[PDB]
Amino acid sequence: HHHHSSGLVPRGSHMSQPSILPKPVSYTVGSGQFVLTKNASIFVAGNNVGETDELFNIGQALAKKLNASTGYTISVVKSNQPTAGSIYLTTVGGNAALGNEGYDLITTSNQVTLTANKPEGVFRGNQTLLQLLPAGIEKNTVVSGVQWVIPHSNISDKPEYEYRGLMLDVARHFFTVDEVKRQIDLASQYKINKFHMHLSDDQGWRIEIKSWPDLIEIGSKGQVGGGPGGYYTQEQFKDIVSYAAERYIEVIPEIDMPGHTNAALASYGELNPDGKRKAMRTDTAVGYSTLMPRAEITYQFVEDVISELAAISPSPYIHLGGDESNATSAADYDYFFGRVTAIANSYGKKVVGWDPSDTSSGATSDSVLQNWTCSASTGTAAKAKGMKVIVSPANAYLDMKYYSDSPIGLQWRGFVNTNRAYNWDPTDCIKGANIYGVESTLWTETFVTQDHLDYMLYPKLLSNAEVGWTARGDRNWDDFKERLIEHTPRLQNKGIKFFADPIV
Ligand SMILES: CC(=O)N[C@H]1/C(=N/OC(=O)Nc2ccccc2)O[C@H](CO)[C@H](O)[C@@H]1O
Repeated sequence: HHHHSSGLVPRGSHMSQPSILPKPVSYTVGSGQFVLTKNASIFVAGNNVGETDELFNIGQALAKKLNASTGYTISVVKSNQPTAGSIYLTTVGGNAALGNEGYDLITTSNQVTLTANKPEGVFRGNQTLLQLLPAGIEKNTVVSGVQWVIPHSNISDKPEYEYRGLMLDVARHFFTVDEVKRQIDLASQYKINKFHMHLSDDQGWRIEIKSWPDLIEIGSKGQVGGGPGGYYTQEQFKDIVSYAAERYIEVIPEIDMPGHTNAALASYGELNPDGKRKAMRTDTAVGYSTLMPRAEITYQFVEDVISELAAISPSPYIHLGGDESNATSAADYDYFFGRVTAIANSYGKKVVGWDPSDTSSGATSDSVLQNWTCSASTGTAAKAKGMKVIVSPANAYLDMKYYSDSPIGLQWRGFVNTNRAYNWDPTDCIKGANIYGVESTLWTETFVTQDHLDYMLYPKLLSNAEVGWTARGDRNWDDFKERLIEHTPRLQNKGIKFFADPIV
């Protein structure tokens, strides 16, 4: 047999017809169609009144999206007796083999029925439902001249990996609550279910800590390149968490330590050996900063930060970073990371950390390794200790330029086009591990505007999202590429300022 790899498309990027991404476990189409009309209602029914109430909220979220593009005023009804023309969302009789996020979605001429095990699965299935309707449905303003049809179809679906995440770096350049919510919303439509906020680094500190107010008064006042920076109040952070929770997205906050800490060191002189505040940094160097690993004030500082963050962050996880502590000795790093893990655990939080944090003698089997290095030796400790692993290989470093000539992005992991972001498997990064899942990391050294974020995340994130959701056996670039071409108008309709990748 004859095989080939993909080159660029001749004559430039290519960038009744559903466009499901990520690819579902099964999808068949039959004769006939459902028509969504102005008289449609969404019916919801759970196994008890509390569950029905939860489904009702999910239903209203779906109605909101449908109403924006159709111009209808679809409303939601608590009833298990849907009427012809209805969408019906239910958890009664879900197929347990599909798990928490799985669902069946069967569209007949008279009715759309989404059957899941849990409300979470209904929400994930609704993302598929939106992709079954015609291009135009994802507009934020009313679209005329499009019949709102869904082909008779049968879908069953569940994720391959439990953790399918996006990290946004808000330290290097700041992004507003509105901007963050928008990225969470867009990502949720592709079944991303985790959002990791990199809230602190050398160039900025972005979360209000009431006990150490100069982290904001001093530490938040800049960013890479000398812009004004910004921060989230604790109320704003709670609002982001709430918005994510409505999309069944867990928010994992990161306070990077003991490295990547210049903003803290610039805020409080007492965190430095000489007692003086560091000058703020607006460059892009990494690796040079460190907390004092053998001073108790360091651990008081960390405890205060963790106490306040834990109080406002419902995720069972806090990310304590641990990357590039090049001004910290191996012995001091081992000791430091063990100490801060104990602090986090005492406040009821399990610790996530970048490699080599798994090597700390103070880690537990409940700690999680975020494996970004993806070398043969990375995560040897994690594996031995039974720690879950989240992979972030080169193919998930979405801040990498698509090509040599990309106008934004870095390139220390090489270029990452839409094909490279697709053509990998989590087992490529690490062998013999309990792989919890994948996280796409959007570092922001070179991204200043919302348009920059859109350009680098789309279509790259779509590739990563499919790697997280769709089983390896059913992933195929030639297939995905053609599906992505078909999906393009939907990106445009959403107002995403995507890159029209010439490999698509
Ligand atoms: C865990 C992690 O990602 N840490 C930092 C970095 N780590 O980047 C490098 O180590 N770069 C590098 C390595 C060798 C040669 C030249 C650059 O990459 C990112 C940009 O992609 C951000 O700067 C992160 O703060």
